This record gives sequence, structure tokens and C-alpha cells, in this order.
Amino acid sequence: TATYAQALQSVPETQVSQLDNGLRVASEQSSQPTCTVGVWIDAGSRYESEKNNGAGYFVEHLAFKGTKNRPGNALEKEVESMGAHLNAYSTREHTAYYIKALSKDLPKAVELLADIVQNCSLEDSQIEKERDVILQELQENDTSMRDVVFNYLHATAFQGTPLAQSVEGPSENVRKLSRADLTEYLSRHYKAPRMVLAAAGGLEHRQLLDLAQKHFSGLSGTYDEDAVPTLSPCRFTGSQICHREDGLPLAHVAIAVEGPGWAHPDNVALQVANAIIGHYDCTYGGGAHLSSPLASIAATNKLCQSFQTFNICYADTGLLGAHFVCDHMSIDDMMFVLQGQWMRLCTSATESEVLRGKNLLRNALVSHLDGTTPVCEDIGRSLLTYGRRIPLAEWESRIAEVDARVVREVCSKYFYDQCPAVAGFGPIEQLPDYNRIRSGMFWLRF
Amino acid sequence: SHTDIKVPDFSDYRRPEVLDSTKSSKESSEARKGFSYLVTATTTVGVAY
Amino acid sequence: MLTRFLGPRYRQLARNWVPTASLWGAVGAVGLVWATDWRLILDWVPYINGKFK
Amino acid sequence: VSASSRWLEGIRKWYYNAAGFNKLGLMRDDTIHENDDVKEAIRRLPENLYDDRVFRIKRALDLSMRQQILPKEQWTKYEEDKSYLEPYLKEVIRERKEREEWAKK
Amino acid sequence: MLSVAARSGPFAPVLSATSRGVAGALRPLVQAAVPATSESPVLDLKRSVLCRESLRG
Amino acid sequence: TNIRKSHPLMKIVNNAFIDLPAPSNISSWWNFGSLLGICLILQILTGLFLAMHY
Amino acid sequence: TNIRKSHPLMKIVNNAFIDLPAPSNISSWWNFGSLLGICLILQILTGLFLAMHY
Amino acid sequence: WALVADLLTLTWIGGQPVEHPYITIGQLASVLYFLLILVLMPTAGTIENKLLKW
Amino acid sequence: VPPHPQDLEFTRLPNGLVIASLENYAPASRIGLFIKAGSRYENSNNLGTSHLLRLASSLTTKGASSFKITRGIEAVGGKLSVTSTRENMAYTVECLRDDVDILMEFLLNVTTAPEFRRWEVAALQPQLRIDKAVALQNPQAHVIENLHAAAYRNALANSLYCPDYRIGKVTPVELHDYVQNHFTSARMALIGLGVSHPVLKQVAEQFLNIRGGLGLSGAKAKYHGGEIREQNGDSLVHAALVAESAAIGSAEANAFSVLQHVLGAGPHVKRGSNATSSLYQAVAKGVHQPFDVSAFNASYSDSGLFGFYTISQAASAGDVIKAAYNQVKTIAQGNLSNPDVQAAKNKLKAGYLMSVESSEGFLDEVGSQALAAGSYTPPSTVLQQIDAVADADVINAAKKFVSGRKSMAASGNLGHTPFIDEL
Amino acid sequence: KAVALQNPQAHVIENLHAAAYRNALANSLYCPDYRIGKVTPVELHDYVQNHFTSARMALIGLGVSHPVLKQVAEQFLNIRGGLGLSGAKAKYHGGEIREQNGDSLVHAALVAESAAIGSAEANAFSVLQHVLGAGPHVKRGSNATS
Ligand SMILES: COC1=C(OC)C(=O)C(C/C=C(\C)CCC=C(C)C)=C(C)C1=O
Ligand SMILES: COC1=C(OC)C(=O)C(C/C=C(\C)CCC=C(C)C)=C(C)C1=O
Repeated sequence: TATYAQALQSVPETQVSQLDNGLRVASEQSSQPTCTVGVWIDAGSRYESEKNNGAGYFVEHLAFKGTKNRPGNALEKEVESMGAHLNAYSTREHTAYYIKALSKDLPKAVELLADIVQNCSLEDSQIEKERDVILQELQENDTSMRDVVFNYLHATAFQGTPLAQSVEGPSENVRKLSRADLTEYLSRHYKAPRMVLAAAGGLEHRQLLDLAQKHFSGLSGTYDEDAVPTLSPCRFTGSQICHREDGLPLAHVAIAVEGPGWAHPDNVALQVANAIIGHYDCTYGGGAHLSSPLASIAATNKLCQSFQTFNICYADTGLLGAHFVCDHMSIDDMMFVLQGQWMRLCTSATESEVLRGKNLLRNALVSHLDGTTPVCEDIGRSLLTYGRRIPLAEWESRIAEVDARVVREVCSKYFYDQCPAVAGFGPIEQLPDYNRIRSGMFWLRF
Repeated sequence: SHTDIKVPDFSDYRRPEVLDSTKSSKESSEARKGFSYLVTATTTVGVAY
Repeated sequence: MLTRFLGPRYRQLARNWVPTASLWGAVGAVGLVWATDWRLILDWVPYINGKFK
Repeated sequence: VSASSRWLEGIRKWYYNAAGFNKLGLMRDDTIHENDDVKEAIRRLPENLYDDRVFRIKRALDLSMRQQILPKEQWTKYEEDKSYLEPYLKEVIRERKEREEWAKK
Repeated sequence: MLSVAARSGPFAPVLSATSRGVAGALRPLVQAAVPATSESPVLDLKRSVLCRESLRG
Repeated sequence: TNIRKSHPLMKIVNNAFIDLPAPSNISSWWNFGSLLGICLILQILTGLFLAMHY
Repeated sequence: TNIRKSHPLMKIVNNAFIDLPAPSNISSWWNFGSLLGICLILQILTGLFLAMHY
Repeated sequence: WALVADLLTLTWIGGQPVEHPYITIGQLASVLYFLLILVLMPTAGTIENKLLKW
Repeated sequence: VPPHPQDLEFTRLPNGLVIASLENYAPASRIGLFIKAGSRYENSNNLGTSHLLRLASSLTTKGASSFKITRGIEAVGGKLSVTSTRENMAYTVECLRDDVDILMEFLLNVTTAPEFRRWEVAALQPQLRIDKAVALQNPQAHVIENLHAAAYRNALANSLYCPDYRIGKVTPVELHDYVQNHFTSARMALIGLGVSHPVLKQVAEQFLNIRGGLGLSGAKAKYHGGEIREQNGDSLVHAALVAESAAIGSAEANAFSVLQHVLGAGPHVKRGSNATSSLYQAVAKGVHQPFDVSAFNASYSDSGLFGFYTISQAASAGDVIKAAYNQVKTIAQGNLSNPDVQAAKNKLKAGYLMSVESSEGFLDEVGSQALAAGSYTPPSTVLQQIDAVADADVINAAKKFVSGRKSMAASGNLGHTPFIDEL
Repeated sequence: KAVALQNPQAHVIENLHAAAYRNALANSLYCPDYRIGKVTPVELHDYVQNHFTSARMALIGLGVSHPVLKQVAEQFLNIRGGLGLSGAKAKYHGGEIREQNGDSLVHAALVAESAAIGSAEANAFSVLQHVLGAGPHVKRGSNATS
């Protein structure tokens, strides 16, 4: 049989083409009877000002509700009738609209995607209906303690920059954003050099290219004009937001140092180090015996309900750290053990646990790129962020290079003696003071 | 509606090399800790004497 | 009997802590020399000279 | 079938009688030092063996206070001495040494 | 087409060593958070939503 | 609720000298600990009254 | 689980001098308590070195 | 009990002048003090373990 | 430009065990052992035993300790999972290609050599409570458990989760007895993705030759009918209405599958009106507040349950149930267009093809097929099987639901939720 | 609730009434678990003000005079601002409720709709109850006429 090493070579190359307006069109072909197609746009809340914050989110609500060719429910009627799935998401940096469909349905699926992007018929009555829907969604998101702390951590880490803003916007923006605000956003941002037609599945690249010229070519043939549109770095702070609510039964805490952006090679080693610390929740089988010292100590001594490590990437910055959920009498112990692990990895990381993290990352990467949809997302996202698709064999090369020395170097660079951003929500009396969290970021013994 | 929470302006209290929100703090990071640790380093030297 | 602490990980862990343990010795040597005014060592030090000539 | 293994057994029986925990109705495994390996082995013991052990130790600590000893008929015979803790203890030692082998890598 | 959860409706639970517990199938609550005020009590002596072993390069 | 059990000073006395669980069991060889304390205060008390004139 | 928090001696130090919840609030007039302690050990230390020759 | 009696031996020698029989037997008692604690008592414990099939 | 893909290979051994494998040339391998060991095989003396079993997979085996299973799997970045239906348990195992042997060894140990040590079993009992608590945070879990308890006398009435009174009370013997009478050759399937067929066949012949157990897909499930009601005041009422339908891999089951997509399963568009969902439009007509409706379709070895599931406001529940039930009645009366069956056929076909896109969905489909049918049915003959469903068949499935003795479970403020006789 | 529900009879007869009725008589004597902590001062006030009224009350006294009671009633028990009937009428439904225990013993009750209190038919039920057999009459007896 093939090895793991051989198996990565046998993964077929992503084919890339540029259309004349600057729309990139990209496809990974497999043998599958189904596909995923979609448009990834370099647009999100980081591009929005104070006054139009939440516009893209508003557009996301309007994108599927009618076009100039397919008014009202006509689009969803066509998607439903062929058994397709039409989906969307919005982050701080990326918007996506994608269709899960039969491979024989890729002609119509590309035709619909173009119709959504170019020809959004934002009828005044529809934008009024969506006002109340988004407002209710804000009330819903208030009850998710995870979503609140991560919004809080962004709001404090990126303090006075566009990365501080939520995707959905404030409620005053939701109730006063006009159609003209929305079309101005669409005009400025939905432009061909900034968006990617991605596909994965049972398709030739040739026909993906054909359909791209067929349906997308009226986008930026002479629309390459106005201030097109530089992002600018976001100042990370080192600060604390503490929403004390003793009426909630569990504390949420998220803590992060400033990460580097999408581009940086340091991400691979940081991800290895994050894998060593890992994740946990209360439904994990066998707690005491888990490899991660944090996960093991948390399970045995009932220190939390869950934790997760993360490395959120933006352009030229990010959030590197962890989040947890615990009882009111446990925040101090959780924070102690978390910080000790960061410190341990900076100073005294060893060969064996780094192998375990390396292996966890190969297993995560490969297990993630499994299905037409995650592969299509990855084609789309990667061309926005790296400008290539980075093939699986390259990641393996980048993973393999990481050893204990790299983990000690790269963790020290971002973690050791750095100011964290801290976000606390719930019963947080026992959340350590910021000075004492700052003091947890170095070791007196080292 | 938790999305109505902005962190208030801290310009009044900020170190001068950290007032530009358009510019990275990582650059002034070594300097700012440098100044504050030099204070404690000199104090320890002073107390040591 | 101490054989628990002998293997590749503890060899790496000792190697990591060696520059630190060396520097903590270097801290303590100078600190002893400074506290006692250790005449033997401080005669070498080209500007610290309380004894004339 | 050995004269010499009968001899070692007779030195062992001699030592057993000299040790004199059997005089208080104790078994050997009642007298073991409670370290972390041993505390866990005790934790792992089934209901009946647990409850027998506490009473034997109760009876011994009672006698040791009175500075008295059981009637000879009621001393635990060396041949009747059940090694009831040992298999659990071996397993607890076996599990720890596996952990310690993993901590080495 | 022989599989109860792929038929989409009846209930399946998953346990693991490294990954969060899962429940269930196709009962509705995807066109139910769409007309809104389904708050759903999200985070009260409770596991993690969305699952994690799905990390990037 | 006992005065002996909850008063912040008597707490210390109770958990050392009164309610402290001790073996049924300990012989005359365990008497020497208290005897060392008696010795300590005897030497303190006489030593004080000698210091008054030395 | 912290060494500072559970060691029977350091427990006492931690619950008095480190983790002790104190008002955000107390002014310079609250400095005199520690100053009395400093005074106490200053007088003990000098008093000892005077007793060596008196 | 060899340790107690050897200690009793050493306090007897301590009481005597540094002359003929006393120099050697005090040297042997010194050696026995350190040999009992370091070597002979740990070995006794192992033998006792082996005799109980432990 | 991909490689020309390998065919799946499939083997029934004389002892009844089924081995199926696919060499996708993938970086990772997936291996599952599928066992007819789900909750339906419990009885009234051992309820919850298959729950504790589902939680017990990293307890000590013969030459692999609890510590070793956790550490060894994690050292190579692997997973071990156990998923259960009312019919099956499924022990699956993932790693990179190079690491199959160690994870296979852990798998075989877990499934054929568990020790169920008294104290390990004891330390695990509280985990039933945590696991049940987390699962039962979704109101759907309460409803569908109560739905099955209401519907059946027997077997399929059993919960996926341990009854509260049994927590702390399931024994090492009951676990041993459960494995020894259910985890046997003629009740097992060994499926592997990214392994060779000779390696799997070899593993099966060396390590999976057990029998001293039961034979059938069980004591046969007796459909009873009835209703279970749980007062909450949860702001929302969850209700499910159901009748006996068709056993899995009968032709009639496909008719139920298609009717499910006429009436409407899940949504297709993020935030959409569900235009071609006939239940959703029917409720929407006379109800002007937040609701949901889906068709519900659960097919088993020897029975099925078809109908619908509603979420609505407490005061609206009666109206939502009656609008939904009338919409089914209207298809039973024959008002069903050829284009509507065809769209439902398109959703079902595409749904199924998307279902098997990933390794996880492929392996579970191949595993359950091997247990239900004794066979592997490729995608295109499933599609052929769906195509053969006549319009009359879908009318006939709706007729069967409307005329058949009902089962109902509901939870919420039930002050305006109807009983079965009020419908 | 915990103390009361230690008798298996309490579970059974509560479930029996819940099974039997749509309505009214289906309600438990004991608070549903989800309501514990959730019943309010307003709900208590509203309950007293619509049920504790003159036309819903009786004042009975043993070893008191009738003039004293009559006086007490006329001075202190003249309330109305409440409901009228013996209620929303109880709808008999029928059905079964099943609670798995393994309690060594099974408690079962089988029941049908009978007769309203102080109808002639209720006396027929009362007599049939003693044909079939109510409680025992003899300590440790065989219950010969039961
Ligand atoms: C658990 O064992 C204990 C004993 O049982 C054998 C004692 O008898 C005593 C009594 C000791 C006294 C009176 C000396 C106190 C010393 C000072 C410096 C005040 C103590 C404290 C003890 O802990
Ligand atoms: C809750 O308020 C407290 C303070 O806040 C104003 C203090 O500053 C101090 C510090 C006191 C010291 C160093 C004196 C110790 C005395 C002796 C005899 C060793 C203490 C104990 C205290 O309780």
C-alpha cells in the first residue's frame, strides 16, 4: 500500500485561472457525483466604518430574497427544486455565498451565484422585514456566552480600530442603515479582483472557466475605479473587559496575545503548540489519562466545563490564546494552569509532546479537507489570504520542520512577557486581577 | 445588543508611542517594557546598595 | 534508587534548563563577591578598586 | 518435594510467629505501610474484603491499647494467611510503572 | 439507503476519547432559528458547540 | 452552634487539644511531646526569674 | 492546584498578604498598620544588637 | 536496641579519658553508630520483607 | 485531474461477519466495527447498559490499559468514537495511513477484550448523568425518546440514554453479558476506508471469530400507539405525530422517504421561506408567528415511524398540529402533482449523494447497509430505487399515516396542545 | 414532595389522575418540579382572591356556639371577586402512564369513569367497592369475605 507521504502527492492540484476583469476561478477535481461552488469576497466588518458597520451582514440577509431576474422567492424555488443547498457566511474579513449541488447542476449553480452577487434586488419592503429579523438575532446572540466573550475580546484587543467591531453591527446601525448605504457597500466592495469563484468535486476546470466568462464577465471590465480600498493595520492593545453577571451559572473567559497575520510561517509552530495544550469538555472520555497537562488537571480536579485553544488570523494581526467555561470558584485555578502551560512551552518544551502536536495537526488538516464543501471553502479562502492554494504536501513539510526548539522560540516570541487581551463574562469575582494575569505571562525562575 | 458595547477612549492615559490605532503596538513593545523594567532594575540596584 | 527520572524527555528537560541554571550561578557568584567585598576576585575587576595602587 | 524449601518455609513460619501480628488477629496485608500505591489498592478492594480489613485493624488497635493479645486458638495461622491486597497492589504498581515509562519518552 | 441517521429523523449519540458528544438528526431547528427568539440556553453545566478537531495550517 | 467551635481563637485550641481525633492506641512513648512543651515553659519561666537577677 | 494555596504554611501567608481581598479604596491612613509592624521588627532588631553589649 | 546500647556506650566513653582501652572501643562504637543507621538497619528491613514474601 | 477510483470490496464470511473496504488513496484511514448492539437489545432488567457501554470504550482491555489507549491514540493524533442508534453500535477509529495497525489493535481490544474492572466501571457511573444532561438540553431529545416509548411495547421503546434510576446501578456483569451476547461474528461488520481488503479480511479471520450470543434483529418490535406529555412552560411547544410506516430496505420505505420530501424535511436556503416545502407553507397560511415543521422519518429493521415534528408557541400548537395533519390528509386524498414528486425525488437523491461525500458519512452508510441488508448497494442503484417510486406509492404512504393508530410526544406549556383523539 | 412521594401510592394515584383527565382533576396535589422556585407572590394573591370567596367557602366549628360562628362569618368572611362553578368541567379522557423503577414490587391501578359525589350511582360504587374489597378488617387476616 501507499504511505501517508505518497498519499499527499496523489491529491490532485488545484487549477487556477484569471478572468479578464480579475475574477479568479479555481477548482479541485475529484470523482464525486456532487459539488460545492461559491463566491468568496474580500469583504467584511473590518472594511466597514462606524456608520455602516453591519452592512455586509444586512446584505447577507438580502442576498437570497430576490434578484432582477429572479424576484422574491423564485431563486429559492430553483435551488430547492434541484435539491441544492444555498448557504452564506460573514466574518470580519471574508464573505461567502455557496451552493451544495449535483455535479450535473454546476451550469445553473454558477448562473445563480452570479445573479446573487451582481443583481441583488434589495426591495425597500424586504430591507424593512430584515430589520426586525437581525434585531431578534442580536437578542438571540446575547444569550450565547461564547459569542459574547469573543465579541468582547475583539472589542478590547482591537480597541478603536475596525477589528474591534462585531460583524452584525450595533442595534442603531441595524435600525438606521438605508438602501443607499447598502448599494454603496455593494458598489465599493463586490468588485472582480477581490472575489473568487471556487469549486470542488466532479467537474472539469475548463467548464468552471467557461461559466465564469458566461455569467461573471460584466463585473469590472471598466469598473476599476475609486479608492480601491487599503485595509490599514489594527493596533492590538493588552487590556481587560469584565462583564460581571452573577445571575449566569458559569463564567466565560477568553484570553489572547497578539498573533501574527495569515501570511506568517510562525502559524504552523503556534498551531503545534496549541494542539499540545489542546481542547477539553466534560463529555470527553477518559479524563485523568489525557496527554495535555491542562486537559488532564482540568478533568481530574473538576476545574472547568470546557476549554479550547485558538489562533484566529486576520491580515497582519490576530488573536492567539485560549477560552474556557467554568464554575465561579474555579477561574483562578484554570488561569494558573493555562498560563503555566504557555510558560512551560516557552521555556522547557520537549521533543515527544511536539511530535504529538505535529501528528494532531496532520490529522486535523486531513480530516478537515474531507467533503466538497470544506475543500471549496479552502480553495476560496486561501486565494484571498495566501494568493495560492498551499498544497497538502507543503503543510506536511512545514509541520515536519517544527521541533521542540521551534516551539520554544515561537511561543516565547508571542507569549513570553507579553500583554494579553482578556474578556470575562458571568460570575467573575474570582477572575484574577489584570496585573496578576500580566505576571502570569513570564516566569521569575527563567 | 451586546454589540452596542464599545470600549471607551483611553487616549488620555496612553503612552505616546501607542496613540496611533492605525499602527502596530508590537514595534513600541520592547521599548515600553524596557522603560518600566529599567525603573524596577534601578530601584533594586538602589535598595541593594 | 532514582531511575524514574532517566530517559530522553528528562535529558531534553535538563538541556533546556542548563543556560538558566548557569546564569543563576553567575548571579549568585557575583552577589556573594559583591556582598563580602571578596578581595581575591575584585582585585582583577579593572575599575572596582578601594585599595590604592 | 525439597528438604531445603521446607527449611526456608520453616524459617519463614518462625519469622511469621516472631513478627506476632497474627497474635492480634492481623493478616500480613493489614500491616502494610499506606503509601499512594497502597491507598489505591485499598480503594480498589471489594466490599467484603474492605469490611473484614477494617474490623481486623479495629480489633488490633483495640488490643494494642489494652496491651493484650488474642487467645492462641484465635491467632492467624501462617498457612491460613490470605494475601488479599497483593494482586491489587501489583496491578497499581504495574499501572504506575507504565505511566513512568511514558513520561520517559 | 440503509442507515437511520442518513434517513434523517431518528436519534444518534456519539461518544469519543478526544471529541465532544453529539446527539440526533432531523427533527427541525434549522428553519426554527430563522423565525427568531430561539434563545436556546447556551452555556449551563454543558459541553462545546460546533466540535473541534478541525484546525488549519 | 458551639462557642468552642466557631470563635476564631478557641477554634485553634479546640482543633488541637479537645476535638482532635487521636488514635485509641498511643502508649506512654507518646507522652514525651507534651512533656517537651512542659519542659519548654518550665525553662522559660525559671529562666525569666533568673534573668531578673543575673 | 497551586503550591502557594495549599501548603500548610504558605496558606497562612497567602490568605494574609497575597490573595487577601482588600478595599480598592483605602488611603495613606491605612499605611500605619504595616508601619507599626516595621517599627516592631526595627525595635526588635536594634534592641537585640544593643542587648549584645548592654 | 544495639543502637540505644551503642549510644549508651558512647556516653560512657565521653565520660572517660583518652587512654588505652577507651580510644579503640570508642572508635568501634562510633563506626557502629554510623554502620547501624546507614547499612545494617536498611538491610534488616529488606531481609524482613523477603521473609514475609514481600 | 484525479486518479480513476478503486471499487469497494465486500466479503461475507461463513460465520456471518461482513468485511467491506475502499482504497481511496487518502492520507487518513477510517475503520469502523458496526455491531447490532443498540438499545433495542436491552430489556427491563438491564436498561441503560448500552449507554454505559458507549461511554466505556477507553476502560482497560486485555493487554491495553486505560492509560495506554488514551496516550497511544493521542500520540499519533487519532480518534476513537462510539456512536449508537436504537439498532446499532459503531466503534470507529481514525488516523493517518501509517498508523492503522496500532489503532486496529486498540479497536480489537476495546470490542473483544474489555475487562470492565469494578472500580473503573464505578468511576464512570457519574458520566451517564453528565452525558444524559448535555444531550437532553435539546428539547428534540426528550420528544423523540418519549415518542419511541409511546409508540412501542418493546425493544424500540428503549431510550438511547440510561433511565435515571439505573444511574449508579449498571454492573460490570451486565456489561460483560451485553458484549458476550451482542458483540458476535454474525452481528458484526468490519468496515475500513484507506485500508487493503487482505489486511481487513486477515484481521477479521484472526480476531473477530466470536459466537455465543443471540441470532435475530431481536425480539420483534411491537407497535402499540399512544401519547406522552411533558409539562415545561418552555415558551415553545415541541410536538411529534407519528404512525407505523415501513421496515428499512422495503420498497414502501422509499415511498416514505419521498413523501418526507414532498411534505418537507430540512431547509435548503439560509433564512429562506421554504417555498417548495408543503407542510411549512400550509402552517404559514394560518399562523403568523415563529414556528417550525418538518416531516419525520425513522426507519428500522422490523418497523418504522413516519409523520411530522412541530415547534410553535404554546397557544399556537393546536393550530400548527392541525394545519400540518390536514396537509398530509390532502395528499392521502390524492392532491399530489407529478412535478412535486419529481422535486422530492431530486431532494432525496441529492441529499443521499451529499450524505456520503465525506469519509464519515460514507463509512456509516456502508456499515449500516452491511448490518441491515448484508450487502453493499452502490449510489446509482439507490438512485434507481428512488426513481421507481410511483406517485400512487407516495399517496399510499400518506394514506397509511392518516388511517393508522397514532403515536405522539410533546413538551412545553401543553394547555393548547391537542391529545390524539382531538386531532 | 420528596417526603410524600416516598410512598409508591402517591406516584401512582397522581399519574392515574393525569392519565384519566384532560383537565382540572388531572392536576397534581404536589407542585411539578419545573415550577419549584417559579411560583410567584402574584400567583398566590390571584389564587386566594379568585377562590377564597363567600360562595366557595364553609365555616365549620366544633365546640363553638352558632351565634359566635354566624357573627364571625358575617363580619370577616364577606368576600367576592372570584369564579362561580365547581370549575371548568373535568373531561375524562382515558389512557395509561408507566414509570420504570425495578422496585421489587409493581404498583398498578386500573380505573374507569364512575359517578359524581352524592348521586345515587355513587352509593352503588361505594357498595361495589366493599363487595370487591377495600381495606382489611383483621390484623394479619386472610381477608375471607374480600
Ligand atoms: C496530635 O498529637 C498531640 C499530642 O498527643 C500526644 C499532645 O499531647 C499535644 C500537647 C502538647 C503541648 C501541651 C505542648 C505545646 C507546645 C507549645 C510550644 C505551646 C499536641 C499539641 C499534639 O499535637
Ligand atoms: C487587611 O489589612 C492588612 C493590611 O492592609 C492595610 C496590611 O498592610 C498588613 C501588613 C502588616 C505587616 C507587614 C505587619 C505584620 C506584623 C507582625 C507582628 C509580623 C496586614 C497584616 C493586614 O491585615
